[PDB]
Amino acid sequence: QSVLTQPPSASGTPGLRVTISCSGSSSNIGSNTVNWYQHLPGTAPKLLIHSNNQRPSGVPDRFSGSKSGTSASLAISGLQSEDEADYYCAAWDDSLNGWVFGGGTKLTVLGQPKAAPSVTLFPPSSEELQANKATLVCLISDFYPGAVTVAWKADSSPVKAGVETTTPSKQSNNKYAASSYLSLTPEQWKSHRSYSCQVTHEGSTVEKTVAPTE
Amino acid sequence: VQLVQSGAEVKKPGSSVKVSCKASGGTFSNYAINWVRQAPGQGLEWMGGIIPIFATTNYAQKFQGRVTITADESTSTAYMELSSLRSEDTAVYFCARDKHSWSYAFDIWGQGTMVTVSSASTKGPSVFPLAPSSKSTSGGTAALGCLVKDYFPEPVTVSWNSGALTSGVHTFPAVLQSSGLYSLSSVVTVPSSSLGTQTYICNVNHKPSNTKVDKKVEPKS
Repeated sequence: QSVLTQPPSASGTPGLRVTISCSGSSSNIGSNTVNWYQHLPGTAPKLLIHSNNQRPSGVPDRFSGSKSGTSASLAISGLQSEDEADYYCAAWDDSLNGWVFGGGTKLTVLGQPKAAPSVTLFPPSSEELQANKATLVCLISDFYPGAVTVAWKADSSPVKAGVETTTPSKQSNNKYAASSYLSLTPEQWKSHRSYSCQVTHEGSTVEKTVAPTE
Repeated sequence: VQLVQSGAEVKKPGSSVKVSCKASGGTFSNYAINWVRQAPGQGLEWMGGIIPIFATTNYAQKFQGRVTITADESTSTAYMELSSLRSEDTAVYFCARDKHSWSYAFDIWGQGTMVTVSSASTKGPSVFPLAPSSKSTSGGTAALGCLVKDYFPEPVTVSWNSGALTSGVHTFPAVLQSSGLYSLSSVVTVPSSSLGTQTYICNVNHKPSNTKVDKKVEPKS
């Protein structure tokens, strides 16, 4: 666990304000300055605020920092979609004689329109079946918000065994993609009339069905 | 001044890894180099630091003599060595330079180095064609692709028709299976009218296993 406490999530409206808090103790925030970093996994963290409230050159005046007692806060005004990222506070800790980071806060900017997932389901290839395996591939794309649940069916019966699903990943167009794989034996594949992949997003379901080729 | 880190590492549990960080267009001067990691779905975690000119080091208590940080002033390169690797050590490792006038803030960061710790062994993928199927009948569109199955470690690259086909290509992030192996799929959205005449070949490269595979994707028959 992180020695500085931050809320795991925060959300704000485009053009408005959001505040991200950081709570510490007398040995860290109570005695030392606080720095803030913005991070998008896949790129290095970027310094936003140093020495409690100083902006490095290139950081817009929309970002401000403050410190009071054993707590610090980052305020973001005129929220832009580009501000969606993880925000971390950090301070030197005198008792540990080292740096401490907060657990980070994931900031969501509430502007974005909802988008239903596009679903493609592929049956096993004849080549894979000849190799004594059978993989059904369910590809899910262009959905927003970035969360889906996947349900597989053998004819009409639910199937939980042999299912591997990815976490959603942000696409170039800021919508999300995910995929789900169902591993079967050639016997199980050939024994049913069909298999289906059911994707549920914001309560609404999109289904695709595939069947063996005789 | 930029910080350039060494490439991705793939290690077995119990082994040791050494990551480098080279100052480019500058030196370490009297600044410190700090090491910070981020495990998947976790926050930033400080590991330790060094002030190269004074040879003083500081380490995070949670790493009890597992981390060693060193530097050589001659080539302006700092190193982090993490021993007795465990699955929990899989993470991106960053180096960063501190700035004393900015209350020791980390103003310059390296690009990061991915370290994967796994009991899996290198394996080239099995590539299977995904025969064209209807996508939109009204739009006259079809989806076809390739399944890149059971490989280790990441990454793989997929191209179509030796890079001549880019429009409508979507290569999905890989799934990491309970087996310890990865699988991904690459799908192309094409016109259904072209299927009887246009050739579709997926080219799969897996440099860690020195594997290069081509797979023709033809209409179902």
